[PDB]
Amino acid sequence: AKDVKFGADARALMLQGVDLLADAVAVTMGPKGRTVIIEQSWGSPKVTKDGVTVAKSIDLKDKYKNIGAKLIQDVANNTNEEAGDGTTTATVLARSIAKEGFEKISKGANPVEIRRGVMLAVDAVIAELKKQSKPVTTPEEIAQVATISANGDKEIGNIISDAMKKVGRKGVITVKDGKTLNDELEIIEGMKFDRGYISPYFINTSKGQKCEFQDAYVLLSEKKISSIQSIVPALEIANAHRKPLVIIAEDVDGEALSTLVLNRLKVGLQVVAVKAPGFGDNRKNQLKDMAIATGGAVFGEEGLTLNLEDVQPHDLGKVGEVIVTKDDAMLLKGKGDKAQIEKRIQEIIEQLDVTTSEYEKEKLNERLAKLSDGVAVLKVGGTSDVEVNEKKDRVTDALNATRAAVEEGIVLGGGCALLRCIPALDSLTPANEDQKIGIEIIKRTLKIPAMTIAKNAGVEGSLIVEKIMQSSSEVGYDAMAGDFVNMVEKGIIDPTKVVRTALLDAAGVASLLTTAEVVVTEIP
Amino acid sequence: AKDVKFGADARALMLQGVDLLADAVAVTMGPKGRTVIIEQSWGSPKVTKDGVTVAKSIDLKDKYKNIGAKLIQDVANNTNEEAGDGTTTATVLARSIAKEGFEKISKGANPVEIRRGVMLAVDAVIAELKKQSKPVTTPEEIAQVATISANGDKEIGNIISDAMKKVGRKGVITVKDGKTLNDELEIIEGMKFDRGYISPYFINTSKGQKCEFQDAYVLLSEKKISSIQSIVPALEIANAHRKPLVIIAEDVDGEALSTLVLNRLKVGLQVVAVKAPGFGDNRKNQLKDMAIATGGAVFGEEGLTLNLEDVQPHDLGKVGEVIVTKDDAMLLKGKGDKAQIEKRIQEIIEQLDVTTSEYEKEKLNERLAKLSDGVAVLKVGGTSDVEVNEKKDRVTDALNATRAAVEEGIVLGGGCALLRCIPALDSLTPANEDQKIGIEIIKRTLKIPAMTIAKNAGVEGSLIVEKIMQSSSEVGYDAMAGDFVNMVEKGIIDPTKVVRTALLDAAGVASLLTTAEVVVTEIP
Amino acid sequence: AKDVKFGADARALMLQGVDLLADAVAVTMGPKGRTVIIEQSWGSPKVTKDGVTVAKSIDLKDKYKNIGAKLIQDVANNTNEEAGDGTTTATVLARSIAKEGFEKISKGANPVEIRRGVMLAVDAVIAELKKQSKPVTTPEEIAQVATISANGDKEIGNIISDAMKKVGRKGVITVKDGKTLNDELEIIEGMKFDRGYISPYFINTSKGQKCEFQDAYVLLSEKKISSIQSIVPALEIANAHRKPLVIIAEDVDGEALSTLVLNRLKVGLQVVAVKAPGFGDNRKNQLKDMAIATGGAVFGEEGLTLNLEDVQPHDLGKVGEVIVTKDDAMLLKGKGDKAQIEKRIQEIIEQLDVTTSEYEKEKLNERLAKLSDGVAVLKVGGTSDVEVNEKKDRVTDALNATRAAVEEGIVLGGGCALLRCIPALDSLTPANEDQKIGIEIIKRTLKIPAMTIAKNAGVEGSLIVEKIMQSSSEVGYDAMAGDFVNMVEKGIIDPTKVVRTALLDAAGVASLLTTAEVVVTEIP
Repeated sequence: AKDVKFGADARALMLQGVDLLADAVAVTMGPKGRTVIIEQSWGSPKVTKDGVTVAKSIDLKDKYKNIGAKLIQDVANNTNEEAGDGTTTATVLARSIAKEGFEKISKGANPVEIRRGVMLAVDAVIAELKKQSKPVTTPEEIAQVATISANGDKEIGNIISDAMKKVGRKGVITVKDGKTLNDELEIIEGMKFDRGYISPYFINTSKGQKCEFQDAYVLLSEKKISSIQSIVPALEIANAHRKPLVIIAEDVDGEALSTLVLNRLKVGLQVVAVKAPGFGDNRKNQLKDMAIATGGAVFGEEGLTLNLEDVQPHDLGKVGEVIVTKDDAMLLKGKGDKAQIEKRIQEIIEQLDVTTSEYEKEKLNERLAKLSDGVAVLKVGGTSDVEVNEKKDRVTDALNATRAAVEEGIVLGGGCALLRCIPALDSLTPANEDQKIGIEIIKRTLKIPAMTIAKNAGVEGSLIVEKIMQSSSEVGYDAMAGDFVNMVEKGIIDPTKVVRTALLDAAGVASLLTTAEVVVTEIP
Repeated sequence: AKDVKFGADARALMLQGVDLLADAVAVTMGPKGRTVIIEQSWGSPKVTKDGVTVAKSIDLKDKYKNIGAKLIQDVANNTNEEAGDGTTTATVLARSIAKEGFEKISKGANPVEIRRGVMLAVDAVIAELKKQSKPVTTPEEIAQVATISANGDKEIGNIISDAMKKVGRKGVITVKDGKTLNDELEIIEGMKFDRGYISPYFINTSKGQKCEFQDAYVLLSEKKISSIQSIVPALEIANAHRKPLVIIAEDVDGEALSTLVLNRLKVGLQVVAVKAPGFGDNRKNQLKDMAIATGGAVFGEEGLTLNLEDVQPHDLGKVGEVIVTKDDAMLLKGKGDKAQIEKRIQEIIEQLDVTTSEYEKEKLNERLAKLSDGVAVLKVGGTSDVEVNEKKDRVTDALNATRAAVEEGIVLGGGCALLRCIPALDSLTPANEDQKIGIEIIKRTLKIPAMTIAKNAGVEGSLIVEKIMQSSSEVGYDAMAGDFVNMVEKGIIDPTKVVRTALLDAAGVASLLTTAEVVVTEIP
Repeated sequence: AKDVKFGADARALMLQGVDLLADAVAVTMGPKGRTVIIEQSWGSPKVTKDGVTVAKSIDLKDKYKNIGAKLIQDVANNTNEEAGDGTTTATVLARSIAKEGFEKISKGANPVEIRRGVMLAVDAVIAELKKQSKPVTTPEEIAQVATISANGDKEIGNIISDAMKKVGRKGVITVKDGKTLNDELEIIEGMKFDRGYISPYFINTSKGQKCEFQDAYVLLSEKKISSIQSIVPALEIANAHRKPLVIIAEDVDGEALSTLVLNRLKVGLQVVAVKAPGFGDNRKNQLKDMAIATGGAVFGEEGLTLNLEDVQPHDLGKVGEVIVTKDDAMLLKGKGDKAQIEKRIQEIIEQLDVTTSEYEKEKLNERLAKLSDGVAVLKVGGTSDVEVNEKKDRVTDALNATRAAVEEGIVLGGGCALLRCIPALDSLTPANEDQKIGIEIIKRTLKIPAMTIAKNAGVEGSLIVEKIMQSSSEVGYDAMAGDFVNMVEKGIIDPTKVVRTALLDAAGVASLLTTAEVVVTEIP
């Protein structure tokens, strides 16, 4: 069956669901957040203080309150960019916008004009943030930001800055467990292509739901899986030789997905299937470049007429470690970078020298970097594995924060980045009264992050937000210290990218919640 | 589904659960505790008077009262250090702290400042205990403490003191069943590595959930299990030869865990898998030392390129008895201590003579002790097995208490160790009023252990705790005698380690119960 | 789940359960007891007048009333010593003590002091009984007691006395079915070792849950079962030859228990596994003596290096009949008492002649008796099997009563043995008022046995117990006759051992019921 609710009733039930979820995730705001205890099916309760886990583990009995809580949890789950606290701010802002918009709609207003006003002013506050963003360009600035994001550690900051300097800013830096007493940095010959899992069941490591094979071959074909019969002979090589296979192809269809998943689930396979690197003639060029660097040969459609049905291990590319995420992939070491990598780099340089268009030239530059630059492996050391594992987690978080900072900038932390945009953007001209109402809604919501951090660190946040407003453009409120200390000098900063993405996602989900007119639920 | 409670409601339900569990375990306090009858599924009821079993066997229907009772039972279960009455004191202190903190929070106070005050004063009382600890250094003192901890027996005390003197203080002493009319002490060539079970289903002995094999080989490899195919050929040697195998490797992954557990559960295997001794280059050095002492050869990654896939019984190390706990492991006898142990001890001595760093030097000293010192086997005799078994249990308890005393010290027993710290630590300066409230909470809780022992031995404990406060620093209250007898002279002492650990664990769990703001429960 | 009750509530529910069970068993007191009809699943109701069956067949719906009724039934079941009416008296005394102690605790008193007073005076009444016990030493006295215990029969008394005289007092006397018109006594060469079943499923005879094999070999090994593979080849001999095997070893582990039980349950095995005779070097010496007498050879660990894995029927000891109880075992006839029994008896005599210690000397004497003395088989005859079976039961009961009398003594019957101890033990000095209360409780309970027999034989027992108190030390109350006849002269006597054991067990179980403070029950 299907129960259909209309307008105000559906909007109220969804708002109640998001209210519950947003409160449960609001308790995790600020550097002084309070823990939340979530039960586990087997074992002791899990004590967490991060909004992502809360949002993922908050279920609702009602199907409308649940349609709202998953509508807020969907945004929390789409944050697979390892963003730092970009799911708590988004959820709190979304709940505030949705609640106030619904309240004002109930008092009489056009749900579409409200959304127009909200989006105008969200765009005006994303321009203000881009204006206020302080760039992070020099190695000294990069080191300072890395130290700030590494919980104050100086070794972590120095080792992140050195890795970035040596392998290029926004370069391919990967943290790995090390067997030494102290951290060390090394550079090896590999490349990361932007294509991850095809199904979530390929994971081979609990940590980060990642999939790793220390030494294995890769199957490069430019034709997507069309029949299961294609896969069967290839896996026979993986069984015959000790080194398993890694499948990188144009695409994978449902039949291949089911076959691989079912075979892995019981027999215990160690082979993965991932989509090819990019699209267009450039997708084929990069696939051939990967085969050339790895010593392989494309087994898809070609004039040479080489097929993957007939297994030929004379040309099976061995890469060593191969780490593939739900969104990324990496071939760390290259076999054949002795004969096939010099010729191909020279060929790419020659094609660049005959550049005809910017787009093709840019893709050629990308290929050249992919092939020549390699990747920097960051080894973290310690006295014991548990200490090493904790340090690895910390350095990975610091690296992600530093990369986010390097891509855009660093704005005042503690929720003041948004709070500083209120007074500067009173110049907007809403078209109708309802657009002005939406602008007012957004103006009021920008305070909520700072209000929540202070309600989680201090006793009252209204006075704190008033003081921050009346203070100088560089003064905020250090929740840890409890004093209005210079925000940027004291090293309380958040990447511009995180705040921008959180603000945009909250606006989008709140627009969905405020515009939705009909909800179709399955009766239980 | 998931029902989410917030703040006071969740805190009250968890407090009720811990109240129930803490009462049931409070009835077991003092040397005059009262028995508690717990039903059994099959057979007669079990009559026990120890807090550990009570805590393990106390289940709650409510899921919030249960989230609190398992939160208190989790601390009781993490006591796998054979601690004596370090689970009853911890539970009672935790319940007192949680109840009073919740009551004062309800009257209005900041849950975080209360925790800060509690932790400041718990740290001040752990410093006071370390100050008041009387060392246990000389063999005469060790013998006196052993006699006190052996229920007053002098033979047990003498045999424990002799074993400690002969095999080094905090040395490797293991009690075993003996086939003689009286106790005897012998020293043999073995070593205990600090790595126990990988899953709880490897147990082979009901007593202490331990796993023993009188004579078996050990499989030493420096590469953790990567495929099940590795295990299969190794077990074939165990089947072919009468002596089974013992697997000590870098680590064991889920696939190997499942394979071994399922094969053992039905076929009746007698092989164990345990993690390697330590981490770093030292982990490999100690693994090679174990192989050299046992006559084996490391089958993990090496330049020699020796693998465990090809079974080679010419180099299978036979150890004799092998006893592995959930947290420990022991290779009691060594085959090849005739040719491979002299060379290796000389090599370790030479490397020590060329010591470059303290950490490496300390690890070299540890290896030297492991190899040369051996272990002392303590045999307990008696007229019949049941008498021998009871004496073995008693001597094991006395040995554990003596080792705890030798590691730190011996403070007044009967709950007066903590009670003596109240008057001496009124000098703390809490930062806010709430921190003073927390200090007062801790000041009041320190009495509760002595109050409970007297409520379990006498009629009222308030007057007893007042008298102990007003009496001299050496006078307490002997619950057995019912007179304020000199505590230390009358042999009522508790290890400093036990009181310290109980006090720290109670503070931690009470902090969890007082800070927890949200509880996520699965609806039934 | 687990529902936990505390103090008075749990004590009241358990007291109600024991009240029900103790009434149902109280109706079976005295020689004039009244029958109780208990339903059977299939067939006609069973009409019984013995407390043991009542107690075993009394189940309670409540889980607390049941925790008390099984707490009283546990003592009734632990009476596997074939004690005569030592389960009815124990139950009635336990109920009286528990009820009065609980009532006085409710009025305000320390449950521990009450127990101390109860135990002091129970010890004072066990000393008084040992003082009043009249010895049974001469053959005439033994015959008189046997006639009294055989329901007055003189043939039974004479045949029991003759067997005891010929095979030594407390000697190995076993009653067996005979194929003659009248009873006959014979002496054969066998020995009974004090080790019975390892699991209750080895029973092969409904009567007395005993297990018998008329002619079978015995497997003697000094190493307990370590693997199932050990058992398999041994049973193959039992299958090949018509005579089955009997397994006597150091011990049997769970795997062997399960294997043997499951194989027996379906295939219909006729082999038993029993623990070895005693412990220590004496356990091995007696096992070797058994092998030498039976013609066997120990197959456990030895310098000869003889194992039981290789079946060798040249040295399989044949014993003839082999009767093993849950607590006892017997090898009635010996093959090889022609060559291996003279040498071994001479060896034991020589070792005795070189006696060095009393304990070793006593064990040598025990071995000498075991080997030389043999056992006396008591054959009971009759016209038909049913008559023979009834006479066998009667003579077995008389023999057990006579042995109990010979071990300690014979005190006045009809419940006056305890009743005579009240006036003589008013001299105790309880330490506190509560200890005096406990002494009063015990003083009042000692009447309850005589009070119950008279309430089961006469109309009122208060006047009867008053008259017995005011009468002479030899006068009691014959319930059958209904006259205050000389108790000892009229042949109304009970063994001192039975009264002592009943009094001790009742005190212990009542102490458990009065001290228990917490009860943990599984919710249904």
